[PDB]
This record gives sequence, C-alpha cells and structure tokens, in this order.
Amino acid sequence: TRIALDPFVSDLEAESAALRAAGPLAAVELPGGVPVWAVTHHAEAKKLLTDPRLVKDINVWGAWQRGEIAPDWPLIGLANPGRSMLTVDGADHRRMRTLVAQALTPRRVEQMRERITKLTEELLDRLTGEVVDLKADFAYPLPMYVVADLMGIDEARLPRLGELFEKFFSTQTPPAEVIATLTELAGIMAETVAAKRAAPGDDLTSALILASEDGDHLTDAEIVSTLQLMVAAGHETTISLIVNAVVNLSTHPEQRALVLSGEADWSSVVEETLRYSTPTSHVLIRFATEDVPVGDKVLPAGDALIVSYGALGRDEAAHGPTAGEFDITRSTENRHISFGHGPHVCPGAALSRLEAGVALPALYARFPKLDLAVPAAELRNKPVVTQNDLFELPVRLG
Ligand code: HEM
Ligand SMILES: C[C@]12CCC(=O)C=C1CC[C@@H]1[C@@H]2CC[C@]2(C)C(=O)CC[C@@H]12
Repeated sequence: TRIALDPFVSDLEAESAALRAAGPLAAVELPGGVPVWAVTHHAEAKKLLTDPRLVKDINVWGAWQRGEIAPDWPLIGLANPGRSMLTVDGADHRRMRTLVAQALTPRRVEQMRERITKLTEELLDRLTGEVVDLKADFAYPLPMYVVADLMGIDEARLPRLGELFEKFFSTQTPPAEVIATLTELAGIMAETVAAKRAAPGDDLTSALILASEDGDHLTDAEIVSTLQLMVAAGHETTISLIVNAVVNLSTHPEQRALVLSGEADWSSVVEETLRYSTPTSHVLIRFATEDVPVGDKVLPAGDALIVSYGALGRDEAAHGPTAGEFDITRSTENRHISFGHGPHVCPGAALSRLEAGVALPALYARFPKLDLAVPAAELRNKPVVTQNDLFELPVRLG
C-alpha cells in the first residue's frame, strides 16, 4: 500500500494528490527500494517538525544501522550528509542557529535590496531575441551573484563560481568530478573566511566570524560548513521560486493582470507560489527515537520520516476548498510552512523572498507582455525526486 515516488517526476501533481490521500502519515518508497514514512498534512507536519523525538542523527535510522541501505544508494548524500547545522538537534543545533541568526539578520538581507536590483537590471540587459530560456538566462545566475556578494566572495572568482555551481547542481556530474568540485568550493570559502578575518567588512562571512554568545563562537570548520550549506540549500530553490512564479502568472492570466495593474502586491504572488508550488517537494530525513503517534498510526522507533512540503502546501484542512488552486488573493488562517517550522526553519527565507520580490517586478517592468513560448503542458520537471525544478522556461519576451 506504499507510494513509490517517481524519480523522473513525470507527474508531480498526481503523486502530491496520492500523498495527501494516504492520510497524515503515508507509507512511501524512495527511489531505489528504500521504505520511509511521509507526513503529508500541514497540522501533523508542524507537530512532527517541533517533536524532539524526530532527529536528524542517522545513528537512529534502524534500516541504516542494520546495513539494509546500499552504500551507493543515489539519495545517500541527502540521508547522510555529515556535520552541519543541518544534521544536529537539541543544544548543539540551538548554538548554531543563535550564532547564524546574529550574522544572517533581517537587516543584513534588507540592505541587499539595491545590489539585487542592480544585478537583476544587468541580467535583464543581456536578454536578446524574441524567445529565451528565462531559467538559464535570468533566474539561474541571479542567486549565485547575490550569495557571492552577501558572503563577500572575491568578485574575481565569479567566472569560476558559475562553472563550479553548474558542476555541483548537475545530474550528469561524475563521482571524482563531484568531489573535485566540492574541494574547490570549500577552498574558495576558506580563502573568504581568512580574507575577512584579516579585513572585516559588511558581509555575512565577517558577521559569522564576529558572532558570539557569552564568548562562544563558530570554529573555521563551522563557518565554512555554514557557507557551503547555504549555497547548497539556497541556489536551485530560489531559482525554482522565480520560475514557478512566472509559470503560475503565465497560466493564471487574470491574476497576472491584478498584480501588473497594482491591485495585488508581488509579495502575494511569492507567498502563493511558495504554498501552491514550493521548490522543495520533500525534505530528507528524520528518525524517531521512540514510537510517535501521528493521527491513528504509529511512527515506530528507528523508522524514517520525510516532510512532504509539496503535497501539504495544497492541504484543504489548512487552506480550505480552494487549497488546490493558485489564488494570490486568498486569505488563509494558516501561513504556509514551505520554509519549514520549529528549530530547523529555513534561515534564508527573508533572502529568497527579497530575491523573488525584486526579480519578478523588474522582469515584468522590462517585458510586461512576457508569456510562455510553449504550452504549460510541455514544461518538464528535472529527474530530482525532492525538488520541483524545470529543465527550462521558454518565454516570448514581447
Ligand atoms: C525558495 C527558496 C527556499 C526554500 C523553499 C527553502 C526551504 C527550506 C526548508 C523547508 C528548510 C527546512 C527543511 C526541514 O527542516 O524540514 C530549509 C532549511 C534550510 N535552508 Fe532554506 N529554502 C530556500 C532558500 C534558502 C536560502 C536562500 C538559504 C540560505 C541563504 C537557505 C538555507 C537553508 C539552510 C541553511 C537550511 C538548514 C536549516 C537547519 O537545518 O537548521 N535556504 N530550507
Ligand atoms: C535538504 C536541502 C535543504 C532544504 C531544501 O529546501 C532543499 C534541500 C535539498 C538539497 C540539500 C539541502 C540541504 C543541504 C544539502 C544536503 C547539501 O549539502 C547537498 C544537497 C543539499
């Protein structure tokens, strides 16, 4: 009775309807035969996201301890990523979040507005021809230039950063390519941390060095880990938020009219795209330290849990009868949890909201008649089971 997630993501819409159907705790199978539970309703996901019995520590995974997981399993990098803020809980996690919150503040993000506006303008200036891949030519570079600038990375490095990002986020990248790419990126982060210790500035890296709580502060390895994790977590997710907003406005032309006329604000388009069409369909992975009641099922001790943000974004219990439709005018008594909830909540939420909030009005200001150059039906998801990412976004600029 276990929903196997399509690893080609041939039909996300149906799979998300199946996951919602299979009740708050759905038995699922991950690409490569690996069974896990998925929480697929909003209220139950919130309860589990704040339950300290659901931990990131892979030692708690019974299937893994019993060697029933192949060491070459394509998703192993997600299930078992090593030491970061991502994979700790309790006091160790709260220390990291406290120090990181001192550096990546709402103020620091808001102060990027003008730089993001200039980067957005420079990318729009390079758009030529009647039909473009808006993903490749606009959405894809923007978050790389922004995060490089936020982090204070030497602007001399940007031509190589584009090649390293491409290699790191590509399916096609080999094995000894993928690890040469990670090594070169960590070298750039280490060079940045050492440069900012020698010459502190107005950048996230400088702020991560300075952060402290009662004389406690991040180690170099913790700063480099944090910067790498933010690139990995923040790049393709922000791209897909911008892509999905353009796709949603293209396919709902009367709501496009409302925002372009100024009736509706762009923030309402961004928040509705996050709920209706989150870039992150599933997050791996949590493990129960004890049996955990979820509705009228039990999540057994040592079992795995993924959070199905994609499925639960359209939860009728949270958002009502229209949950299944894109409506930027909707009011919900329940804020979307597409950035997560509880201790592991996304620290980049303000930044990705600002990037999309600047990019989208800038794009429609340059090209207010822009539409899809191919029917909505021909857009295809990439073969990435956790993410809601398209191969391309063909648009007629007009
Ligand atoms: C639309 C864009 C993005 C979405 C949809 C997204 C979504 C998420 C979600 C749902 C989580 C929590 C997963 C969970 O615990 O179940 C998360 C964690 C995280 N995100 Fe974001 N995110 C986005 C952009 C970014 C950006 C721009 C950054 C960094 C600047 C970032 C950095 C992180 C980090 C570091 C974590 C791990 C937090 C922790 O485990 O303590 N994300 N993200
Ligand atoms: C789980 C995650 C964060 C939440 C989110 O929205 C999307 C993802 C998918 C990619 C993950 C990332 C966290 C950091 C990971 C493990 C890496 O260091 C390489 C792949 C990357």
